[PDB]
Amino acid sequence: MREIVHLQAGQCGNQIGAKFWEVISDEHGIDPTGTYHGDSDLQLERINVYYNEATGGKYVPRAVLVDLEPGTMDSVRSGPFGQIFRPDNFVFGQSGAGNNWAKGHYTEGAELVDSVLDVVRKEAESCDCLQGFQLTHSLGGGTGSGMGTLLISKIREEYPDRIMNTFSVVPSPKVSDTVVEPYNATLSVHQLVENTDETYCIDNEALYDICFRTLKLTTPTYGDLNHLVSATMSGVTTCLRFPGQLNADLRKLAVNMVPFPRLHFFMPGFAPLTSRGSQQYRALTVPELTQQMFDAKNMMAACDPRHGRYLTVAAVFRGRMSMKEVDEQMLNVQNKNSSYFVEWIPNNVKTAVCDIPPRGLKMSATFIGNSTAIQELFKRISEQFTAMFRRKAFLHWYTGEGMDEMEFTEAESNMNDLVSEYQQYQ
Amino acid sequence: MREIVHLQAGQCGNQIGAKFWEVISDEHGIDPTGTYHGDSDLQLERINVYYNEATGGKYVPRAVLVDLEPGTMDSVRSGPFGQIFRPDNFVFGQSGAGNNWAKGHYTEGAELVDSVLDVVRKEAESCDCLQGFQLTHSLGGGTGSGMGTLLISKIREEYPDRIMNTFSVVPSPKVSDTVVEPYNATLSVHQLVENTDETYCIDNEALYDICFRTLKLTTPTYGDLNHLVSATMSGVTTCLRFPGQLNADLRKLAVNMVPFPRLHFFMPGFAPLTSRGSQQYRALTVPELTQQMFDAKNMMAACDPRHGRYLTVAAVFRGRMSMKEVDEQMLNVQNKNSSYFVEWIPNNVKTAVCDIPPRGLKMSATFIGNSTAIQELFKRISEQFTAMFRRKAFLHWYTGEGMDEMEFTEAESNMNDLVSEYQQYQ
Amino acid sequence: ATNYSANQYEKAFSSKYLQNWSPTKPTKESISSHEGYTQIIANDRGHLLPSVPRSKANPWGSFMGTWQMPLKIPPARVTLTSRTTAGAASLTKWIQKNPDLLKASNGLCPEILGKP
Amino acid sequence: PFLPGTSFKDSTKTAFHRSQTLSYRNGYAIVRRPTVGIGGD
Amino acid sequence: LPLLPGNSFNRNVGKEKFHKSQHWGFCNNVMMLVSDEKPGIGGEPLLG
Amino acid sequence: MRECISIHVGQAGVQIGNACWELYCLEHGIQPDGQMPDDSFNTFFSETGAGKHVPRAVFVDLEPTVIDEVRTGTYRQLFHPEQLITGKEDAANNYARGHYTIGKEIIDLVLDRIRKLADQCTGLQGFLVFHSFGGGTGSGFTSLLMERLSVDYGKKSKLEFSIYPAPQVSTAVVEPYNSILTTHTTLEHSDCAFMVDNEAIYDICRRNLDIERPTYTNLNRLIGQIVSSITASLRFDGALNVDLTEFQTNLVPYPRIHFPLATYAPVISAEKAYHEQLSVAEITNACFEPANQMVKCDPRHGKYMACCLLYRGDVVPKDVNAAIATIKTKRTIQFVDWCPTGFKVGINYQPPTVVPGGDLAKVQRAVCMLSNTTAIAEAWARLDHKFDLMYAKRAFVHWYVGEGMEEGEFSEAREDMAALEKDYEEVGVDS
Ligand SMILES: Nc1nc2c(ncn2[C@@H]2O[C@H](COP(=O)(O)OP(=O)(O)OP(=O)(O)O)[C@@H](O)[C@H]2O)c(=O)[nH]1
Ligand SMILES: Nc1nc2c(ncn2[C@@H]2O[C@H](COP(=O)(O)OP(=O)(O)O)[C@@H](O)[C@H]2O)c(=O)[nH]1
Ligand SMILES: Nc1nc2c(ncn2[C@@H]2O[C@H](COP(=O)(O)OP(=O)(O)O)[C@@H](O)[C@H]2O)c(=O)[nH]1
Ligand SMILES: [Mg+2]
Repeated sequence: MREIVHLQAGQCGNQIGAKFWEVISDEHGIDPTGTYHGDSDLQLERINVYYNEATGGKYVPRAVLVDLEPGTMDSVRSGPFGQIFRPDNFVFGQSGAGNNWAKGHYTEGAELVDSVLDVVRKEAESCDCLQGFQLTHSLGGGTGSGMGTLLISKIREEYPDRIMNTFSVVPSPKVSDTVVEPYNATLSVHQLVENTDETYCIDNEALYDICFRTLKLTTPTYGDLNHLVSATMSGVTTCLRFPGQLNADLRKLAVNMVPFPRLHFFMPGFAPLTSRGSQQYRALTVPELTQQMFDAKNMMAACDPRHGRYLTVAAVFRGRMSMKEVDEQMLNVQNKNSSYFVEWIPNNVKTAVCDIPPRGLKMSATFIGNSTAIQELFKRISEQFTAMFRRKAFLHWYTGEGMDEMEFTEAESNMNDLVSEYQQYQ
Repeated sequence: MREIVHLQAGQCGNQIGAKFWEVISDEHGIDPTGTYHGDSDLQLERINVYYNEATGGKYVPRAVLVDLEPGTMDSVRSGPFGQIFRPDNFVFGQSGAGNNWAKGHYTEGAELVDSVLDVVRKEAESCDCLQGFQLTHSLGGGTGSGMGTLLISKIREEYPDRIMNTFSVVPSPKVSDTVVEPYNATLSVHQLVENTDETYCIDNEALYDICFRTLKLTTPTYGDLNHLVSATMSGVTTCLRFPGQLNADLRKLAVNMVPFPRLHFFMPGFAPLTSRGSQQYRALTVPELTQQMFDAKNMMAACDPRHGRYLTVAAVFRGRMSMKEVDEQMLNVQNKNSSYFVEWIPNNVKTAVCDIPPRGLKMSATFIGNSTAIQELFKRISEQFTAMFRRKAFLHWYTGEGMDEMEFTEAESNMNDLVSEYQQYQ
Repeated sequence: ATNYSANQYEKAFSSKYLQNWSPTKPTKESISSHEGYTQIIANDRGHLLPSVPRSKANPWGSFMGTWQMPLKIPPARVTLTSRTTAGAASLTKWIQKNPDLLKASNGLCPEILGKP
Repeated sequence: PFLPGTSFKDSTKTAFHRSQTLSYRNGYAIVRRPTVGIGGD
Repeated sequence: LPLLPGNSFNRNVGKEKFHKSQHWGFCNNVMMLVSDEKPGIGGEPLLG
Repeated sequence: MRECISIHVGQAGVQIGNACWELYCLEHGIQPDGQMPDDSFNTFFSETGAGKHVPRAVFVDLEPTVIDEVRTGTYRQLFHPEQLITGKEDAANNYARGHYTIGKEIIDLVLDRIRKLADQCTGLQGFLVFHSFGGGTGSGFTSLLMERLSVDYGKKSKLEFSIYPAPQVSTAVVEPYNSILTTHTTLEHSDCAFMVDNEAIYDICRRNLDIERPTYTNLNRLIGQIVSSITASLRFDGALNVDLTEFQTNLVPYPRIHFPLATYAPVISAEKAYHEQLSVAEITNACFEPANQMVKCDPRHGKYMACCLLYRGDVVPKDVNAAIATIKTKRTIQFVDWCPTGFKVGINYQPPTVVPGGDLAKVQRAVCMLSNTTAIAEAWARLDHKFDLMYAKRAFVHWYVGEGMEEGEFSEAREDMAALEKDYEEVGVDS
């Protein structure tokens, strides 16, 4: 009954949003035409969270699609689930950013934010009790990171007492897609720390590790990569849509999960991921879920928690599930791992259980983790940022849009202050 | 019992009046022959408002058509519904105007009003209790705005205690169909200030923009533009012909808007305009219908209400529905936009309901609004009238027709005071 | 002469939205409010009165043809970000050297941004 | 079911032409109904 | 299509001969319809 | 609606465009009559409602003997009649003739036609200009073309494809004079400028495609495949798109650094295509190989300072990342210290198409690399050497002075890129 308004920005944000709306529609039994074709009654008890009513029992998603290049727009519309989105929700300009945060934030994205804020207000004021907003974008590009942070800074001023989740694809450690990526990522993280309630870091190299070692696939296309993260997003908010024995929505998690307002950078992970051959040799049981959940291989970011300390841990279980084994297993890992957990907070683990499992699966779980080990992601792109900035390179494409050179110095000084307060809370 | 005498003027008035009489003939069930072929008795309850009685059960409209050239009257008669009008109601002339306001008001217009007043008086004396008059014309020409204000002046003296509504097409900021259109507009507005009960401002920018942004028509014809106006001007007076829960006469819609006699310029709008291919997605409820009324993109005048303050608002509804679901929405828009509604008066939204909806539709509404954004239209005309009158441009088409230059200084000095008086109430 | 914004449909009537990729004539965002009537400043034929100030520009226009443009046309994208204090000075001097091209009706208008 | 490993389909395709269902006409952004899919299908 | 705003189409998609009859004119200095037997636009009769 | 205007100036630009537009018609299924037997063609062709398609390109030249083959050849009906601009007398291997005397009477008509194609476009990505440095029209009239296009259009992308003068073999004597004086105009009025030279493509066709004697017909096909590989992300659906604005930003770090190198891989005959597999790793090391460069310069002396990879066909992103991780660990390949992430990738689905009579084979996957190096500094030390060696005794200068330019431009054009040569080492020295 507490609605969530979905926001997509950029090419990556629309390719991750198309698969996200495919897995939710399959979960609630919504066919690509728009009607409902299911077998249970609990699917329609809480469906207004993501869907709006229409004439004749048709359901439309509560999502907006923003991109400076309408090239990804046509691929989404021509897909298997492209006729379910509202045709007025597509917002698009004429010229792309071209992997430039300056163009996406100040020059090209400035005349499109007013046109898209009308549609955001139209979807938000039609909700009786709006829970909050949700944004899918990547820091890899110019319109996902450029006007994605512009939309964040206008939403926070208009709706201050709300919640807002960001699923940001932070740059890869080994091979990066963009040469000017340290400029786009440093200037966007600085915009994220004062204007976001919860942030999740998703790494493509971590997604490559899952599909190669844990899942044992040979052709991991981007559809298979986007299916893993869409399962995480549905599993985070499963207590809102489906009844359970211990319920926990987004505000319930973030209170237990964020000790200080500068500590909102999490790391997700999906528990029941098995290979084809390994399926015949494994029984799904509660210790098996909590053993694969805490594994550093399974986690969806390029930071090893063995090098750091677990600050706070969240777990959201699904399916008809016991309670003693749930409490026993996440106590045993805390007692065994005496050094990986901080000592000035007792019982770092927060528990939530949902009753309805995903289709074809008996049990499932989702992991949210706050660690000091995520600061090595920030240090890696900060040293690359300072390596490019000393020689004054690649930034005549930045100061030629009006931006001064003092913005980079304050963006790094905020970022070195951000890594320095992760260290003394370790 | 209460009858409305319709008046047309000019090329624009004749092509907007032929479409209006076609729409309300279909609303009341009148064939192009002139007889009655309908479905329900309640279409004969109040049919004398717009029709007369003839021998053999024929219904003729109570309208008069004036022009200086029979070229538009040739096209009206040859049209689809041109055979219903009385052949004696056509009052034409021998010589054209030329978008010369001086020609239509002084030289040729003096010899035609004594023939027009012979016809409108015959249509007015037959009514037992006449309600009011209507006038549809354009301010960009020499016939609708030149001769049409003589009918404004002369009818007012003969029938002082009557309500006079004008549907005036104000000049456009970017179309500019006439070079001398600020000369005709300034002199016509100066007459409409003290000699007109209600004024409805219609702009061709807003008529084009509504039909593209909302209705999504690739090729709009002027017949389609007239249909939007005809649906609006038939929904304003819908309570006189159909019985409802809370009726509203034209006098009812005059009392609850204008607080002072010099402030009667309005901004129309029509609610249920839905897209051609998006009626599958939309949900037809009065909260969705209300937010389409108050949207600034649905206005029929090229002036943003956000730049000014809402003085008073009328909202006449149509269709069978509930009353608290209407009154709650009027309360909600007032208590959320405290900066757009004027502070020295509360309760500035008047609401009304009619029972019978338009044909093929469930619910409908018509927005009328007194705003301070009308001063933006007048000050845009004033700066174009000043810039052309400084350099004595096109004055030999006016001074040679028998008027002094002091009248040009009078009209702007009346209108500059009107702009300044609108500003002090904001 | 002067364009005027529709103030809600202005996005629909911009240059690149109407498929015109060259730089634009400006748009009057705000409107000044006058008061009273206006004094008349010209003759019946269109001559200006002896007492009104007159601009000293060309009464026919400032269009510059093919054979009248400078031989070394300065560029339209000028950023002095990573250049030396002598090279950037040379570029801005080359920009300043021809005032005729900057104020013309065609008018290549460079935007000098940054510091060396 | 709907799992990452299980979800795969054979790609029996040759042409990957991209349609233009979102465009601009006059001064407005038009949303054409998709009358054809990817590759003229 | 019950005459809703936007639910109408032109009748001149491929028509030619867009003439117009002079229905209205002067005869002996009084205003009359000079002839009832005049065609509509291109020569077609006017609805009976 | 992502449309690009092609400019083909000079004999080289026209003859490149004959093979390039032959490739485009087969790629979208267009007969030479201009009609059909999807709207992916909309970026190059304009739909006339009768069913005809008209390219959005102009063919401009100063002599009639190169375009009158087009007006009578097998594509005489596809092209618009008024898009083939023809002069009367050529520049005759001169810069001053093509700049001050002969380039100015046609610059009215060329900018008239470009304005009409720009009005037709609903979204414009940039202009593609094809010319050769050693010619007369490509030297002179293109300098006016970029200078006037900056006046009319402010910040629109100007991608350029140039036939760079080969080091040891060339077909002109005053060719270094023509090529010094085009840099000075194109430093500030050009956005990006890929270079190829005819000598390096001669070595590629001799060793790889087992053909001994190529002509200009089967070198223009190789150039057409490179232009098709760049634009294929705009045309066809891909898993990761790249626009024209992207690698403009990604290859130019400084205002004087806009000279990237274009290479293509694999390029093999049909007999060897049976016998070699073509994996993603095997095609990503061929473009890095100095023997497969399409510019006659060894990048081992220099260092890679930006890169761009464009992939076509059956390609998997996982094997792309494994290939790039492999090429980063080679000590022969050297990058600058201020560019740690020096790569940019793009993926398209549709494999390259084959034309009848072509020398290439039907291959499922291919790559096109745009690499910016420091090793051009030796390619300008040589070209400044041979310009100097004939400027010392002031040879052929009475031909340039007598057409409308003074002697001071020669000292200006030499001094400007001499300072640029000190600029390349200044960027190249690590911290
Ligand atoms: N790669 C390639 N280069 C060509 C081709 N045709 C001509 N060229 C180049 O063009 C140069 C000679 O200049 P042209 O283009 O023929 O002549 P121009 O540019 O029109 O100038 P003018 O000689 O004055 O007419 C040679 O050095 C060649 O490298 C071609 O088909 N392919
Ligand atoms: N996980 C995932 N990542 C993607 C997908 N598509 C693109 N990306 C990533 O997004 C980055 C480039 O983003 P980009 O398209 O330039 O963003 P934009 O320009 O703002 O639209 C690359 O590093 C890709 O790895 C996808 O479908 N899934
Ligand atoms: N909305 C609308 N405006 C019209 C129509 N016909 C004409 N106009 C407007 O009327 C103006 C010209 O009016 P004109 O013919 O000179 O009026 P007249 O001289 O009084 O007959 C133009 O600016 C048009 O925009 C119509 O059918 N609908
Ligand atoms: Mg030539």
